Amino acid sequence: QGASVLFGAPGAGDIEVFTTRPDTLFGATYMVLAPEHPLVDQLAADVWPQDTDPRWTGGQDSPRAAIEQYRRSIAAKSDLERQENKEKTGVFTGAYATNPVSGKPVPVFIADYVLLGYGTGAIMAVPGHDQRDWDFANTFGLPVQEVISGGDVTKAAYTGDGVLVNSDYLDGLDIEAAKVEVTRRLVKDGRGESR
Repeated sequence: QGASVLFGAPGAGDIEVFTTRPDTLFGATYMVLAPEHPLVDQLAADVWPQDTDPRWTGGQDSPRAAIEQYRRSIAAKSDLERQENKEKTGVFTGAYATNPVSGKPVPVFIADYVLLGYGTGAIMAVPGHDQRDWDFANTFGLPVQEVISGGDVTKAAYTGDGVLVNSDYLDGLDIEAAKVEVTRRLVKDGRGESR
């Protein structure tokens, strides 16, 4: 029903996520990793790229500084404290992963509501069609992309039924067919499997 999805990160191997909505993969506009994720240190960019939003930096000079300050601000928090967090916190790593189907860049964030041990340690965020993502995106200014017609993503995530849009060669497909097509492409390209 769902899918495991591998996002390529330059020079650092793969970031694995699990999603129940592989059909929304063209709508993934960012990734969120657990702050303790083993790849975070390698992903940290030398400088903030020009597309960095000042709400993503913690006010720090560099990705490394933002990451180590964030890690310290959350080190004491319990694991339910983190996962049910009503406040959205996080920082940008500077890094971009490759969308395994569309090939587009996906900025990589860390945030304490993602935890090691309770899942893959990374999620793919589709704010257009996942309310939790919509709220996190809303506080930081992350992009919000509609890929399922039928709602209004400027106001809230659309979790209902509709056909695919803004999804290249998936355009017009039913959600159930798009789920399979994305899974089969991942399998064929060695970038995931059904789960």
